[PDB]
Amino acid sequence: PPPIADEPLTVNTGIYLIECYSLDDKAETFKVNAFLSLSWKDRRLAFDPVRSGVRVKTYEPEAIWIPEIRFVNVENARDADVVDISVSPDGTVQYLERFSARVLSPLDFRRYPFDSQTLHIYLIVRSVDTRNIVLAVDLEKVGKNDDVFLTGWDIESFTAVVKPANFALEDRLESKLDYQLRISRQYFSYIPNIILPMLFILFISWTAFWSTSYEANVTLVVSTLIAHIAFNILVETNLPKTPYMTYTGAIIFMIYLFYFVAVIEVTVQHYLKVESQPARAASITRASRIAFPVVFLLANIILAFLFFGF
Amino acid sequence: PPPIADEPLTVNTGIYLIECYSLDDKAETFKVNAFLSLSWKDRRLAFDPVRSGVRVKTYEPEAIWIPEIRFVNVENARDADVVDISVSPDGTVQYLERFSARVLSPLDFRRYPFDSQTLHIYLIVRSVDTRNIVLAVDLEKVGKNDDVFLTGWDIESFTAVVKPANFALEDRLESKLDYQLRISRQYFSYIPNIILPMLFILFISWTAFWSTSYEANVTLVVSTLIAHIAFNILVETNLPKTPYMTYTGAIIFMIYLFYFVAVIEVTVQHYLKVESQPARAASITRASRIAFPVVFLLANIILAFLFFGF
Amino acid sequence: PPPIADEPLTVNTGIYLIECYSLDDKAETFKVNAFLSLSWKDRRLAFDPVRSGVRVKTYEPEAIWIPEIRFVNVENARDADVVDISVSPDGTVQYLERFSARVLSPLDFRRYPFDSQTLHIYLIVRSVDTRNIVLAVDLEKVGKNDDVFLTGWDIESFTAVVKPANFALEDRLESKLDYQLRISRQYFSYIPNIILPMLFILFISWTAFWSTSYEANVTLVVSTLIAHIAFNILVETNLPKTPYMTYTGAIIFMIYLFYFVAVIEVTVQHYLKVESQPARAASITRASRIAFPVVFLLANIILAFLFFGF
Amino acid sequence: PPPIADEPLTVNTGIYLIECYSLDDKAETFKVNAFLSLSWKDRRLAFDPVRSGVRVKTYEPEAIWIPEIRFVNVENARDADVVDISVSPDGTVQYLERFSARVLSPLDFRRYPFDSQTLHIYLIVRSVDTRNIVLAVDLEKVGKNDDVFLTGWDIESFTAVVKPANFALEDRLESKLDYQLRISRQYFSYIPNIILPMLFILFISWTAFWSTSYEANVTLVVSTLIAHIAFNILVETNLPKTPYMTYTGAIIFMIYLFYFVAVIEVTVQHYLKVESQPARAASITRASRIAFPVVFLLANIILAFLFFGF
Amino acid sequence: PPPIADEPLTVNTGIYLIECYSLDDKAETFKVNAFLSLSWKDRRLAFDPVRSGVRVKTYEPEAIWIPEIRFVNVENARDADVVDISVSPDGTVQYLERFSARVLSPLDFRRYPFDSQTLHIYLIVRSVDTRNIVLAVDLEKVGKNDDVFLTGWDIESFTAVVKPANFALEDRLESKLDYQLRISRQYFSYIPNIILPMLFILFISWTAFWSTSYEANVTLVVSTLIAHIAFNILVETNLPKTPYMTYTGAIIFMIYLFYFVAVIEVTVQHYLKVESQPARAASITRASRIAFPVVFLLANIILAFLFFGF
Ligand SMILES: [Sb+3]
Repeated sequence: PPPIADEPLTVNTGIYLIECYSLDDKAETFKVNAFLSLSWKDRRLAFDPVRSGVRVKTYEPEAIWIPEIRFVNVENARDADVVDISVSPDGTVQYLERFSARVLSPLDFRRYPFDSQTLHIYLIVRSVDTRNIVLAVDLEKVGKNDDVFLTGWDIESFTAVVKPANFALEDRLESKLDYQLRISRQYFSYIPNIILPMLFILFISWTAFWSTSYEANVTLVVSTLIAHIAFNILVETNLPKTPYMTYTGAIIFMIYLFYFVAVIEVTVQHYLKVESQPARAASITRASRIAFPVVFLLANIILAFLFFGF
Repeated sequence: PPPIADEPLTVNTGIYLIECYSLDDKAETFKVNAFLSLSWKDRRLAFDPVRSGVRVKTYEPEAIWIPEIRFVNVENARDADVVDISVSPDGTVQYLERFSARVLSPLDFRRYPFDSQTLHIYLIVRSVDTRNIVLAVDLEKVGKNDDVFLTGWDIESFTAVVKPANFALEDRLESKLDYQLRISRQYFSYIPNIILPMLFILFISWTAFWSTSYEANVTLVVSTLIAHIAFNILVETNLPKTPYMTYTGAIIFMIYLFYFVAVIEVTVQHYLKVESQPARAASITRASRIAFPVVFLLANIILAFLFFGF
Repeated sequence: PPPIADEPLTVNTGIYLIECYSLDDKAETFKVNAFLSLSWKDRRLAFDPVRSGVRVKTYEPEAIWIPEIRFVNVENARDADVVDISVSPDGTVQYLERFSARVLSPLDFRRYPFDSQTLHIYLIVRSVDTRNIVLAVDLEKVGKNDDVFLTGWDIESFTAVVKPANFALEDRLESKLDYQLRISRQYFSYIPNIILPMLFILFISWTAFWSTSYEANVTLVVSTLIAHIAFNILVETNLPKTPYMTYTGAIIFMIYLFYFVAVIEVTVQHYLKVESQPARAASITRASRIAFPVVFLLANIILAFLFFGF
Repeated sequence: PPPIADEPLTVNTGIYLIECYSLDDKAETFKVNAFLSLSWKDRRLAFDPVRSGVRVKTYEPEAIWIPEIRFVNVENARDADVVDISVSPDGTVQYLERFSARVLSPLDFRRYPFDSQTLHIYLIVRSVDTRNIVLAVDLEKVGKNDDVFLTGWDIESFTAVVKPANFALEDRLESKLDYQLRISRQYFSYIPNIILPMLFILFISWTAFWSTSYEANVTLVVSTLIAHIAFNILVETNLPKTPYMTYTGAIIFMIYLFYFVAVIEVTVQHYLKVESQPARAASITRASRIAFPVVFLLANIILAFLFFGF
Repeated sequence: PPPIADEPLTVNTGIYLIECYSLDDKAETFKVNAFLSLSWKDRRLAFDPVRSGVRVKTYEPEAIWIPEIRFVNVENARDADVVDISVSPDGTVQYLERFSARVLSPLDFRRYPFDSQTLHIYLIVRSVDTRNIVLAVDLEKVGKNDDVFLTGWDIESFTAVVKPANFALEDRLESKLDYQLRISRQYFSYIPNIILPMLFILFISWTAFWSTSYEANVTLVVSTLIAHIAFNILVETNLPKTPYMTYTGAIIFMIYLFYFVAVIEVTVQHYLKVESQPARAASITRASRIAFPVVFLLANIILAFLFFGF
């Protein structure tokens, strides 16, 4: 039983993030618990302040006509309990609920460990025989406590796109709003545990330049390459199957190379030292002690810049 | 209280994918949230446009007779909320819901990392004392936003099989429809992280051809073989127990061999170099430096072609 | 309000497997979705065909008296929706529901990778002041689509034990039926990934017979034993704590030995080659090159036969 | 509307285990499905046998006053369906339900792989204005089929503590009962898979006593120590964070030591064999070939006895 | 229908922990099952003791007006069943429920294995046209059995913040309370399994100071470094992505270094022993046998103190 308007009835929206959590990078989802504030002139139940009762009359959802506000990008039926329904005299209804639903916002891992994200909550609403436009009321949209959590992410700002997008979806215009959660990752735990340790092995790898023992130069370059995989695997796991290239997926791959050519070298510092030509061998090995680290620091300044600087 | 027809009452269906996600390869399932659009002539509640009310009359599900449309291949009771029920004058009912259920579609890992899939949604409907045929209305079946997600898969097309299949299931014909979601995997993250790294170790493995040290030739071929298993395990994990052979399950197995005979060789470059016959040894070892890589690139072109080319 | 019989009211049962899946070996459970067909003479609501209405009258569950059919071996309250209730003239009721419940059938891993299983569904029913016998109607018991899934198992036959077992449970006879799902495992993925690779290492292990280097004979027999554990671990994991012996638990254990005595040998090919008695050492080592593989192929023919052949 | 007694109304309880399963060692819980039998004199609905109806009158739960019997140690609301309610003439009510709830009983891993447990089910009941004492009726308490499962545990006996404990909990005495499930673990799968394999490596470890190669003595003692961890990890995983010491946690830790001092020795059989004093070295190494295995079998008889013998 | 007060109606709260469990460090949540006790003067249903019925009148929730007490930091709708509602004469209502909900309290891993935590439960309550203040009644707040579990944590005290915090949230003051659960971890299983074993390898690592074999000095320092990662990985897994530094994340990282410079040394005890200057080499190697262990015990006393002592 919808409110007999004379034009498209506006519905005023607003989300108050109460909790944020379980941002699942693999899954590309996160869970939010928050307030949903709605309002509208249903002149149909205006009510003679003085003439009866009091300032504002409290209804149960069965009584009033209420607008169906479905969240767009959610796994399941949004799981909300109702808090208060308070109809003003002029027929103005005041609705508040407290949902908890896991949202399906996408993320851009193009800078992986050093990436900033922009999450989305949605809210369409289909029309019947009056048109429905939704729109935000910014006093119930300052939704974000001073407690918003979201483990391992710094949260930058909860804001929203004022102008809705109105579709025509199956011979009935709907109206969709865009609630925006900006977050930067707390890269860091990534250095002491991945970036650094992954670098350290790479160096030890090429300790085997100042060495002439093939036995201990493979027991060297090779023993480390193994352990690199154990990082490539560690990382490739807590991350999804991107169709593009990660930053750390780059430097983690660019690494693979400086092990191959490391191995190349020790390998040939030998079919060139057993070929009685240690003239050369100890010339090459002497060289790699510079070639490698430089082209690395060079290729990192090349790579690094290729991702952030552009 | 079903609609007194004069023949098999047609029910018009239609799914609008709103969300796609959590495609579980191990499980052979995926979760979808989407619109379900139904319609039918229940001439029984036709209604004198002019004579009363308005263009179309809105009912609650309790009032009207509504067709039971169960999804066939679903783990649990499909989890749907109703959106709108709008009966036209001629007795034509307009139904719309927004379900979220995890579907059990099978997948063919015969090309694993480079595989395209065709997912299914179903919708039977049992007859009572009128027969029920279901069928698709293609304006509520363009179901797929420009946001359909499905992480790590490119989505090719959401379409459907117009002609239903009508069974006789327990002395009551049912009618089943076939909704088709075509997807190709975003192979790629598979290279920098599996294909390539898995190749690199194989090479270093057989660096130990240009070597005469047994100590460092096993510390070589063997140290890498280990690391191969650590890939075979990595891969065998995020994949199910196929009764057939995978592509990467092939090349990952074909790999096992070039390590065995690598080991064979270094092993015999020794009971043949200690047997004072380095004549031969340094003949064999010299050979494997070609035999191996070739028979590999050969067996890959043989294998690769055996899977894609046929 | 139960049907006033003159003797034990028979209830006619019948299950139509619609879906099978998530057979959990560790858990010893599996999930099934399927039809449950019941029937009984409640002469109490017979109904004058001609005199009123039609052929058969449709009731809702609240109206009729319906027999409580609880599934015996289930984790939780069986999760079923009702499909149709159709009372015949003579007072014969026709009931059909579509449950989805996870069953707790035990399995016998005595042949692990090569094992056939017999799963169970149950259905007791307690008596009140008439006795209740249950029994199967085999036209609603041909329950098994041509789609029954059950990943990684071949399904042999869904059948049922006609003669129920009638208990006396707490001063009230109940009646239990036995629905049987026979399945064989798709052993196979077990070879290319476990059986074979697990064998291959065992062989390389004892390459160190044709070797005199202790350094590379331990770097040999030992480096493989490690990798065996990595299989014993892989397998012991996707399997439960049996109080008896598995097949593969056998050959996986029998394996442990041929590494110990392998190690024994290389170990003594040395305190016997450094003791200037290479007379003996190169006699023993020469021997093991036969002793081992034979006693293995022998102990496998012994073991294998001890499990399947008996 | 509770029964107007003249003293504390006794309620007669009784549990019939139908199923047992998913005993979760990490979680310290297990799931049970079983019958719950209750009874009491509600003289208030006594009923003139001859004067009307029959022997016993069947009620629905809404009609009668029924005692709230909550299970004490359960994760969630016990999940039960009702089976039969049968009021005797003298006002004696006969109640039966069939719940399935996961119980939170603690376990004592002090003898881990060889441990016997005693599980608990509870049943309090709060008083109102008559006091409620609960108590067991041992004919509905022989609850345990000849099918009770509980994978990987032998089940010894389902019994119960006749005398309830009556509390005063918040100005209202409650009454709690103690249902006891005694189980012994099927240790065994623990030997062929853990105990034994974990021993075998320890031996090979100290094959490196009959060796003089440091290269192959570390490639020895060390290669095995790794593999021990892989057991310590395997075990530490399918087990909780005990504040006390396990048996196998002991012997698994006592093991760590015989590797350290093994390493200590090989290590010093060298800074003592390169120090031209092979006099000593080959005296120590000669010794450890007895010292170790003995002090182990000794420290095991010491340890083993310290756990079971006391 | 809320109670016509003359000022802000106080609601008296109180939680009785019945169960605690599944504290998820990664997730930063834990599950609790407990009593929730509420009360308030609804003078509106005062009731003439003598004049009718008895001492106190029992209602069902539909009858009375009951305050909506939502838990603040919870994943989902708190899952509670009602136990008793008992209105006193003066209009004083007595409410009791038994909820089971998983709470989202944060944790501070800054001392990881040796850390004490303070968990939170919340309970807001929104006002309508009377204001609502909540507040604790400490006789239903002694909530904690002598059975509170919480595996692997010692539980210190369940207490609560008497003075609520009253917000203005969306033109309606709410009132929030703070229930505090203090727990210390049972560090320990962390030693025999992590701390110790992680140390032991580090030592063996630098056995390779009393060695001159490069072959067995890399087969030494390197073989252990690998095994360290296998701890860094073990630990990094059962812990979340902190934006700060852990204790064990420190010492686990500080460890990485003493392997690098260990490797540095053995590496240079060689390009300095092959450079015919064993003068120096056996001077350095001689040194590291003190430098290392000291700077470690020093850097641990430095580190350890940097975390606990400050
Ligand atoms: Sb190794």
